Amino acid sequence: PELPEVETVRRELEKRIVGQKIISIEATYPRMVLTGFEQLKKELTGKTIQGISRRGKYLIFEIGDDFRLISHLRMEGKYRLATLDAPREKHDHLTMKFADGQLIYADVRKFGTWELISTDQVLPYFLKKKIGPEPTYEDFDEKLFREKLRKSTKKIKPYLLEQTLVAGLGNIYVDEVLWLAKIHPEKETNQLIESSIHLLHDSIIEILQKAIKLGGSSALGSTGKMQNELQVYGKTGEKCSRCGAEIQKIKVAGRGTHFCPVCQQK
DNA sequence: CTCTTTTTTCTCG
DNA sequence: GCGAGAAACAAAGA
Ligand SMILES: [Zn+2]
Repeated sequence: PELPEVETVRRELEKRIVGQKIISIEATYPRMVLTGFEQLKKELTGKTIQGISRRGKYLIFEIGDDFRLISHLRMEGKYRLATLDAPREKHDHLTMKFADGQLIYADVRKFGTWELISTDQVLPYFLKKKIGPEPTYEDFDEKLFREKLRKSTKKIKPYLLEQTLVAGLGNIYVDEVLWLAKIHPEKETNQLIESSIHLLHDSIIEILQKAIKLGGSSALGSTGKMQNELQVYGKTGEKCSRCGAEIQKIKVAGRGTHFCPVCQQK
């Protein structure tokens, strides 16, 4: 789950669970609640879900007057809305039970996290994480982006993955964006010229907007269509749609990295 | 059997 | 401060 998938889950949850009173909460893996599971159970039992927001790849449940449950799905987390009599599945860890169904969180690798904080702690929480701007025309200012790139000698793919230039890209969309903007993932950012930075900035907004519209790439979220539009990620050895070269895969700062060697000149 | 592969945040030098 | 590497964890493939 990168930002488009997290947004897809957000929208689905907004439609289905807003207004629901939480009747009980149970955990088979309480250690993934970083603020303390029994504390969360005591605070949130009986409260009503008022909204669901998102910041970068983080989901934010708005519960009761002043609670915010910040949920990160990391690599494999999945939510589903199930009947109250639904059978347990192996990697289910937490559930919020409502009167007419339950929201279950599963995560094979156990990396995902829940943290309960108050409303007035949300903005500080994200400042402390140093998360950069949302990828929208309004919030993602190209001028600061350009200045940050000009001053760094980091490589472009790992710098984009830091979430500090702009929030929301992970391995799939970083590789897709760099192919679309014709930039090689190992390019040192201080080597990018103004026109390439402008194409990169717009391509980040466009590609994530597109992915959100198509319901993300593939429980909640499972209906996505963006996977059918990927041009490079997981396409090793297939032909680039623009130039016909084979897509290559290399390792860049520990991550699998897919690119077209003609279109993305080193 | 071993090794590699698949978001965030740490240690190490 | 930096980058390289790895850990947190589970499972599948070679
Ligand atoms: Zn190409």
